[PDB]
Amino acid sequence: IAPNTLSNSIRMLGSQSPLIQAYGLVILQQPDIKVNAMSSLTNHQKFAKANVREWIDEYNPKLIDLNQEMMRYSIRFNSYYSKLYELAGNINEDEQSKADFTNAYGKLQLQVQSIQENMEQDLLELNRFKTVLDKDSNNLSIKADEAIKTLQGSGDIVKLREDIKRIQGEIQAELTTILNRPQEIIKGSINIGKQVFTITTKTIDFVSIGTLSNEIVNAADSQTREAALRIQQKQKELLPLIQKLSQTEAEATQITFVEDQVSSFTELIDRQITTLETLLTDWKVLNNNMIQIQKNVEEGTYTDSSLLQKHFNQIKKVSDEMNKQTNQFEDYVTNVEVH
Repeated sequence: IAPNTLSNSIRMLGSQSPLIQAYGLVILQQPDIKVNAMSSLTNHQKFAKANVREWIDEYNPKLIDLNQEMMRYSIRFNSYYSKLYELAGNINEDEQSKADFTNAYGKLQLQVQSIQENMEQDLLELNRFKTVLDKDSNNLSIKADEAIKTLQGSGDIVKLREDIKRIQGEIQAELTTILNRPQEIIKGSINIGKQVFTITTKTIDFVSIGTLSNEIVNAADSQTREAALRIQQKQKELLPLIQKLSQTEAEATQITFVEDQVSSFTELIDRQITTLETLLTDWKVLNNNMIQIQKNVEEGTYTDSSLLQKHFNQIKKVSDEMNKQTNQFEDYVTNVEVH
């Protein structure tokens, strides 16, 4: 049993969370729109908003609950460690101690079992949502492409559209890189902004991730700061591209935003669900390993109790790291705020 059994999935589920909350609020806040060139657009947008709220109301808090469960397990385990380490060393010294260790260790394995089963249920329910969302986004992307091709007159609008999407993707990735870096103290803020463009008339709304907090923009960590500066620049690059597209065909802009916003959020949801699957795959390895220790104690394999103490310590190292990462998770979803 490696101290690294559970990799970095617990932490990453936390650090992924503020970006998902931001890209979600962008969808909620982009205004309800009708476009004659794509009459399905209104309904696709309806679905997108309802999906985001489903994630807020129903799904995201499963992840929060899981995390609390793994934290409380690690607290419990750590609280019993010294006495159970001592029992482990005495399993052959007296048949009653062997009883007492197998009883308590067994309860802790049951608790680990119980978290595994909650995880498994969570993931079944989360993949039902992922199925709907992934389909919704792809339907919308397909009808967007089709409406745009009807707008495009006599290569202009496609090129602009692509460049706007390219830059939005580069922003998304830089933001991810920021949230992936080691923060000693986990703190900051992502604000969502609204911009308006004027054509002839009429006005065009553009909601997006706007300003990042002082903690990020002036981070001591040069990779974080530099990534924050690049975001600032790319945000400004969007602005002539959007005016050009909008003045050429305004509905192409309004379609472009909705489809790009939903696709971002969808990508981030997918990645977070994948991260949970990896956590489950690894948690199963831990639990199995724990069950084998159990079986070998009962079958009498530990004729040398110090080898059981060595294995019990290995599990302590995993407990400690679980406590570390669940606390990080909690910090990310508490202290990196989104408005």
